[PDB]
Amino acid sequence: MKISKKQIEYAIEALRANNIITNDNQYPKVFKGYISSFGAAVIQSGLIPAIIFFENEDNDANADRHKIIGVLKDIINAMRQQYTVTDATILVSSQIPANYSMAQYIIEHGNTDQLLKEITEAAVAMKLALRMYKSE
Amino acid sequence: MKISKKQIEYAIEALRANNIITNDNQYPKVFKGYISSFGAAVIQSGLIPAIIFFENEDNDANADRHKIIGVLKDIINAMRQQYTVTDATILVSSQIPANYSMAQYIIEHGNTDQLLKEITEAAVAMKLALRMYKSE
Amino acid sequence: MTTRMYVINTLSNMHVGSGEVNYGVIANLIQRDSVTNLPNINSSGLKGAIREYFKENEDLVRELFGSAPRDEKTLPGKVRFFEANLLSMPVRSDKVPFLMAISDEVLQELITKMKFFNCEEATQYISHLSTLLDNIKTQAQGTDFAYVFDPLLQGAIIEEVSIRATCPSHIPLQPSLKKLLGDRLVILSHKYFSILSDDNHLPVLSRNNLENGQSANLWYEQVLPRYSRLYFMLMDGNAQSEYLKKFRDTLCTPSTIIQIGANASIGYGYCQISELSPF
Amino acid sequence: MTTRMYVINTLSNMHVGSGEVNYGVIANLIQRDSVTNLPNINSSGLKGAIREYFKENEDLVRELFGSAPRDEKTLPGKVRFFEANLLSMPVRSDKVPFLMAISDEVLQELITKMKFFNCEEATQYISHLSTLLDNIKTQAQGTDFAYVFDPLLQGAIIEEVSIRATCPSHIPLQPSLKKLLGDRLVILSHKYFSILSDDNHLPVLSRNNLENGQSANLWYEQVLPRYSRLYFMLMDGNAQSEYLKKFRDTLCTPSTIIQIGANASIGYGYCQISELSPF
Amino acid sequence: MTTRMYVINTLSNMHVGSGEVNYGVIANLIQRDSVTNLPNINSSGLKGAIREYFKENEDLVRELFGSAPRDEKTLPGKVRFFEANLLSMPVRSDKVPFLMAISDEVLQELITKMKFFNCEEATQYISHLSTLLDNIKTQAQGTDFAYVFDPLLQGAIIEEVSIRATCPSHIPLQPSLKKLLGDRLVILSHKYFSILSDDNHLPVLSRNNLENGQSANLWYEQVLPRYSRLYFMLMDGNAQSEYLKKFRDTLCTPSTIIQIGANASIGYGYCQISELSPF
Repeated sequence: MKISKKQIEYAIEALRANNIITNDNQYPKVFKGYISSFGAAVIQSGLIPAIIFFENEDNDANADRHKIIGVLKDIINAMRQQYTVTDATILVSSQIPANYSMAQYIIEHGNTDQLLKEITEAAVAMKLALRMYKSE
Repeated sequence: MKISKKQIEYAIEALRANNIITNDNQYPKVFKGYISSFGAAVIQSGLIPAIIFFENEDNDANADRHKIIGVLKDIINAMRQQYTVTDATILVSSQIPANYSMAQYIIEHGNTDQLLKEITEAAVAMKLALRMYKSE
Repeated sequence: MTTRMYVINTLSNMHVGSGEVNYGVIANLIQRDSVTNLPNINSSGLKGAIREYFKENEDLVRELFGSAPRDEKTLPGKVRFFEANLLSMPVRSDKVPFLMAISDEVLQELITKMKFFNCEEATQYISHLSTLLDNIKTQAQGTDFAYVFDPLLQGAIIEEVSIRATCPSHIPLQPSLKKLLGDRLVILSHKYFSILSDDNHLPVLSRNNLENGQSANLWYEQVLPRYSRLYFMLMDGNAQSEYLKKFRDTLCTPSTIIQIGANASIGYGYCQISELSPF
Repeated sequence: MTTRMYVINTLSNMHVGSGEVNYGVIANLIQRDSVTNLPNINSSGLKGAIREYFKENEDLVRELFGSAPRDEKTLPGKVRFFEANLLSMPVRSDKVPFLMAISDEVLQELITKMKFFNCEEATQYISHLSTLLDNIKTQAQGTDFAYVFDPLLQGAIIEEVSIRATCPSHIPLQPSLKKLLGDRLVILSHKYFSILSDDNHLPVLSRNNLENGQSANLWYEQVLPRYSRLYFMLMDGNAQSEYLKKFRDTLCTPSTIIQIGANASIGYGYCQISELSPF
Repeated sequence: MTTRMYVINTLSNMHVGSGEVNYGVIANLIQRDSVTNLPNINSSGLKGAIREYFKENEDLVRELFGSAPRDEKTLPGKVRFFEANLLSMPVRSDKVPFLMAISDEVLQELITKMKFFNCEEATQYISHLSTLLDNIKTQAQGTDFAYVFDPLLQGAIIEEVSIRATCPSHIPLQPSLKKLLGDRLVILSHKYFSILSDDNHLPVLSRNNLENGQSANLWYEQVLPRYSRLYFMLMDGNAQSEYLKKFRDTLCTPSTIIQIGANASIGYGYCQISELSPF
C-alpha cells in the first residue's frame, strides 16, 4: 500500500480541523502513541473493537483520544469526495454524517473490505502527517 | 546513468555545510546506511513518505537523520541555481526556502516529476560523494 | 524426468522478507508474487537454502548448484530452481482449529503450470483438477463460494463472519488431491482468498527489544502460517544421474527438514519438501 | 512462407540485462527498447537462446544460425531474427488476480510493424486491430481510458495506476485478438501503460549473498513479470525448407521451453514461442 | 533521368560500421560525417546493399551497378550513389512514445543539397521548405526552439534534453513535408539535435559470447535508432529506361525491404527506400 500525497494533505487538514495540531504547528506527544496503538489494534483485534475503544469519550486517558477517530472520519470523507463515477458503482461514495458514531456506521454498513482498507490507509496517513510536526 | 561531477561537487559542499563531515574528513558511521537506505525507501514507498521518515526530527536514531534531508535540499538548490533559464524548458528554477521543510514543499508543489528526478540524482550524488571520507 | 513438482510443507511460522520499507503497522513484510500478489519464495532463496542444506557434499553442490561465489573456476549450475507459489494456506475456523484454504484461481494457476512445464505425473492431476474446477464453477454460477468436502464442516466460519462453508454433495474430492492440497480442504472464491491472504489478514508476530528488561524497540513481523503448502518446479538440466538420485533421496527423506527464509535461530522457516506422488 | 510473427509467452520472471552501470538503487536493470522505452529482448539474445536450445542438432544450427564462433570456416546465418518487443504485461487487479495490459500506442506500433513486414497472416489481423483501435479512439474522445471487454471485469482496479476499468459495450473484441493479446485484456492510455511499465512500477527484487550466515553483498534486481507477452519477427532467407520445417515444428511444439536472459539456474526467462495463428 | 532524392526510413536498429579505432567503451561505432559528425552511410555501403538486393537480377545489376569483383571483364556502373545523411531521428517523449526530431541546420543543408544537385521535384520542396524555415526563424527570434505542428503534441517533453515542445499556430506544415520528414515531427535547434545524436545518447547495447555457460568475450555496440530517416542522392547517368524503371519500381514497392548495416542475421538495418514524391 502506497500513501498518496493527497491523503497526507487530507490528514493534515483533518488534524488541524479537529485540534490535534496547534496554531504553532505542535501537537501533544501522546497522540503519536494513540495513532500507533490504533493501527496495532486494527491489525490485531479488528476494525470494530479498535474503533469502539478509541471512539470512547469517557476515558481515563491524558488527552482526547476520540479526536483521532474524528480525524479518521474527516480523512475518509475527503477520500470519498474524490471518488470517480465508475468508483461509486463499486465503492460506497456516500459521506459519513458528522454526528454519526463511526463504529455504528461501520456495523450498519457491515464489515466490508472497503471500510477496513480506508481506515488502514487513513491511519497510516495520520501517522505520516504527525511525523511532519513537532511533539510539543 | 553516468556520474555527474557537478552534482558530486554540490554533494561535497552540502555535506560539509550540513555538519555531516567533521573538521577532519570523517563522518559518523550510520550516515552511510542512511544515504543508502534513502533511495530504496523512495523507490519502495512514495517519495513523500520517505522524505517524512528521514526528515523527522526527535526520532530514535543513532545520529541526526534529518541532516541528509538538509543535504538533499542544498544539492537541489544548487542544481536549480545552475539550471538554464530558457523558454520551452520544463525545469522550475525557484529555490527551496530555508524556512521550508522538504515535505511541505513537495506537498504544495505537486506534479513532482522534476522533484523526484532531482531527489534521486541528489541521493546518488550523496552516496558517491560520501565515499571520499572515512567513517568513525 | 526433466521437470518435477515439489510441495513444501512448513512446520513453523515462515518469514521470507521482501526487504522493502513499510511505514504502516507491519515493519517487515513477506515476499509476494509479482503477478498474483500471493505469498511466495523467490527461486534465489529456495536455491540458497537448499544449497546450504547440501553444503557438506562439495561434489554434489558443485555439480548441481554450481561453483561457490568468487571461486577461480566459475561453472554454471545444472539444476534449475523455480519459485515456490502458495498452494494451500491454513485458515482459522470455529468448527475445526484450522482449514486448508485454496482459491479457484490458485487451482487454475497450478493446472496451467503443470500444462506448461509437463511435470512427471501431471496428466492425471491435470485431468482431475480440471474436473474439480469445472464442477466448482458449475455449482458456484458466478457467485462467491466456500466449498468444503466434509459434511461435518457445514456452516464453518472461515476466519470471517461473512465467509461460511457450504458442502456440495455432488463434487467429489479424490484422495490424491486431498493428499496434495491438504486435509479439511475448503475451496474459496478469489475475492475471499484475497481478503484472507492480504496484508490486513495475514498473521503478524509482535517483537520488542529489551535493554536491561526495558523495551527499546518494537515492531511487527508478517509470517506465513504454519502448515502452509507451496509448490515449486525442479528442472533436471542434464545433471549427472547419481548426484541427482542422491539429491532427490535426501530432499524427499521424511527425516529431512530444510530452513527457508529469515529468523532461522528462532525457528521460523522450517519446512518439509515432498515430491508429487503418482496418482 | 517468409517473415512470420512469433509470440513469446513467459512462464516465469524474465531478466535480460542491459549491461549499463546504474549507480542508483537498481544496479541490474532490464533491457528496454531504444525508441519506445518499453522492455524488450535484443535479437542477439534471442538468437543465442534459440541456438542454445537447438545446439544438439549440429546441422540445423549450422544451416540456419551460421557457424560456431571458433570454427575454422565462417558461414553466415540464413535466418533473420528480430528484436522482441513487449505486447502485453500483467497488472494487478482486485476482481481478478491480474489483467493483461496493452496500450493504444502499443497496438499502433504492432499494426505499423505488421504492415511494414507483411507477416504471413497479417491482413486480417491488421484490419481487425485497426477497427478495434478506431472504436477505442472513438469511445475515448481524447481522454484517459481503461477499457475491459468482459462485462464481469467492469470496475477492476489497476493497483499501481489506481484507475478502475470501464466496459465499452459496443466495442467488440474478437476471439483471435483474445488469443493474441491474452485473456482478461485491459487497453489503457499511453500514459497509464508508461507509468505501469516504468522502472518505479516494474517488479524489483532484493537479493543478497551470504557467507556463513552474514550478508556479504546486497543488490536490487528488476524483472519482467511472469506471463508477459512479447512478439518478434522471423525472416528466413535462402534457407532449406526441411531444416526450416524442423525448426518451426520444434519451436512451436507445446513441450518446448526456451530460456531467454539471465539467471537460468533460478528459473528466469523461461518462455514458450507461439506462431501467429490464422484469423 | 537525372539526380533523384531517396529516403531510407529504417524499420529496425541500424549499425553501419566505421572500422575506426575506438578510444572509449564502445568497440563498434557507426559511420558519421567528417564535418558535421551526424550519422551517415558511405556510398559504398549503399551500393553494396542495393546490389545485394538486386543480385538475382543479373542484367539489372550489370547495367546499373556494373561488373562483379571476379568478372573477367569490367563494365563501369552507370548509377552513381552518394552519401546518406541523417534526415530525422526518433527522440523519447512523454505524451507519445517518440517524436521525429529534425533541426534547422539539417533542413538548410537539405535545401542546399537539393539546389546543388537539382533533384527531380526540387523546386517545390525548396520553396515550401524555405518558407517553413523562414517562418521558424521569425518565430524563434534567436532563441532555442522546439516546435510541434500537431495541436495535440503541444507541451510534449523531449526527455534527453529537457525541453518542451511549443506549437506555433501560424506555421503550416504541408502534407508532403509531413510525408518527407515524418509524423509527429519536432523541429528544434541543431544543438539539441547534436546532443541527441551524439555518442553518449545513441543507443548502446552490451553483447556477450558464451562458451558452455562461460563468457568468452564482451563488447558494446552503437546503433542508429529504429524509424530514423536518411536521405541520399542517386545519379543514373543515362541507363536503359527499362532497367531504370524496374529498379525504381522495385525500390518503391511497399513489400521491398533493404538490409543496410552489419548485423543482418539479428535484424539490424532493414529499411524501406522511398522516392521524392511530387509536391
